[PDB]
Amino acid sequence: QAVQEACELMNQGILALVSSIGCTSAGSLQSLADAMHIPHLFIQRSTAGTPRSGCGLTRSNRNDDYTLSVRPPVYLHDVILRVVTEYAWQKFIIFYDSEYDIRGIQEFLDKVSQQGMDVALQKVENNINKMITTLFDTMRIEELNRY
Amino acid sequence: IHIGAIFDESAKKDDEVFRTAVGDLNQNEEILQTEKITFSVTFVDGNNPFQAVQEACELMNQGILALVSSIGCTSAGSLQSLADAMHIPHLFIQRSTAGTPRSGCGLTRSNRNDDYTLSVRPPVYLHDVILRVVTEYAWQKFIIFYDSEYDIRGIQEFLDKVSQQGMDVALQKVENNINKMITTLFDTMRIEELNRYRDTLRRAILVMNPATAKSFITEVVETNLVAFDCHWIIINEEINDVDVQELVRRSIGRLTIIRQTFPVPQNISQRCFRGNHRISSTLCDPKDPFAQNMEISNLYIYDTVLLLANAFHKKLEDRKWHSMASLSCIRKNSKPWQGGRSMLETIKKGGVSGLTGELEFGENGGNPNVHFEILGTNYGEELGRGVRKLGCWNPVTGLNGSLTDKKLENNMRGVVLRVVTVLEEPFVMVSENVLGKPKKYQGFSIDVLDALSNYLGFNYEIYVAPDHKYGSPQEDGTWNGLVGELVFKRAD
Repeated sequence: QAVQEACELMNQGILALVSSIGCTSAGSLQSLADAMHIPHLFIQRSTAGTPRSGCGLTRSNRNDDYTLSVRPPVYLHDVILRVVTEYAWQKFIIFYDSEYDIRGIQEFLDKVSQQGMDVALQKVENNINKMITTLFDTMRIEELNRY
Repeated sequence: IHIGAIFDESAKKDDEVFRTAVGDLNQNEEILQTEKITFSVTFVDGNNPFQAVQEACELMNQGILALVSSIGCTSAGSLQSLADAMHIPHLFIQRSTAGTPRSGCGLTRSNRNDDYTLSVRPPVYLHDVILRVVTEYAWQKFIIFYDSEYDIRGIQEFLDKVSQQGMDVALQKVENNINKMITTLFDTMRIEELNRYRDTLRRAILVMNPATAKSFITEVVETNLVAFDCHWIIINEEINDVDVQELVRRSIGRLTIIRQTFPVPQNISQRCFRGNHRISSTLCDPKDPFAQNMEISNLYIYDTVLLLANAFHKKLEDRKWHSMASLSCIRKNSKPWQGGRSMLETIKKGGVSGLTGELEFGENGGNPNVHFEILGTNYGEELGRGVRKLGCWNPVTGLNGSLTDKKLENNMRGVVLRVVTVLEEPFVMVSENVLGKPKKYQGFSIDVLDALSNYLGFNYEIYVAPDHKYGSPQEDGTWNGLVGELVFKRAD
């Protein structure tokens, strides 16, 4: 539908196409600009305020890309890493909300692996009380104290 | 009858097996008796979703009962949201880079419509296998290595549950050039950091395509990052017996190899038929060396065309048959076809006993019928790099068997063993006889023998040594007495 509207905008005639949209459609509008060669100014958005991850979508290497990604590439991993590094941490748990495109942790974990720190990673459910009582259903005292 | 088929220039094996499946199914005696399956030949750059949409729209202009594709997730999603505008059924045979473990595409696709895409390969369920394997080994620390192609949204729920197990993890990107990666890790890390990395590699999980896994394992061996001082796990759907035996050749330490299995006739030679239904031995018999060189997407394509043939036959049997609509895209006449949704329903309620077993779809349109098989290394003096089936996993039963029985044991339950004894109070006494034969025994030695027989479950055949003496050597090399019966091996 976003591609169909962009094509109707091209039928109206435009110098460039803006979007403010999710990756799921952003890559299709990119493929449209890859066929139509109309510029595509892409602004990314995310649900529920969940942190942003680069779309990383499968797009051709054979041709120039008309996508102008206005929100920047993922820098967040070094921002995490500087804080994790300064406090002399050796063990931590990552948490993410149920909507997170968890791929934004990737190079952070790659750089912590070179430091070797102990990691854990977990979803936080939309019912946190149900999740924590699922801990009581799934952990012993020894598990809960290691947690 | 007409079907849309779309493939990447690298996915030609799927077109070739679509043609092979049409070649078999046009010879079927009972399914589509009056009809033939057909498609218009097409190839695209799988990384140009607009070209794929353009071809799918041209196929739906030609008119099709369903669309089939095997293509990258952005293209598959563009075909999905096209089917959301067209209501033509889309059947998606997922593939991944070199066979990297199959995370789903898992698009945020709008809930405003029923999902007209049916994923013929099942949702992600490897994660609970990895969880139950780690729960067997109880690893207090381990590492996950995933390739740059794997979407960690597959291991996501495995990580979540391991967190709910309170056990530590490590992770790193395996780059497309393992040689550059590992030489960088040697040349640039601190000495203690490299020791931590090697020690962390002693408990490790591979989540990468076979060619990349084979590279990582080989480079680890040539560099000797770790050796037999490790326990490793490898899991994928695509691990044929040749790739099993090559991973057993390349891998090191004690290894778990976890691979898909299917609801099919257990004996391989039976799998080529389902009564009057018949399949070519070029596909159905993975005892054929060529069939061992198939890719599993071949099987899912074949089962997809079988499914569509049976759905069309059911639509004929239902007398629901009607002439196809002609549809168009990005035009003010563009609207969906109700007959497309009717075929979607006929596929979703329909099903077939394919080479991947019974093929059907859940409420979300994923195939539910996942199963896994577990092999592993069993080193032994008869075997060297021995291998045996350690178990299986499915969500119905969890892990079948155990990964940790150590080895085969000489456990003696139900064995019959021949025993010799001699009298001495309170060590050994005899208290009943029949036909000149001792029959009942007691005393501390016999009490210990009774405890042994009770726990180990073997039955004894005690006799008193026939010369009753405690044994002494004869000069001819024979032995008498209690010892003699053992030296002669008359008693065990």
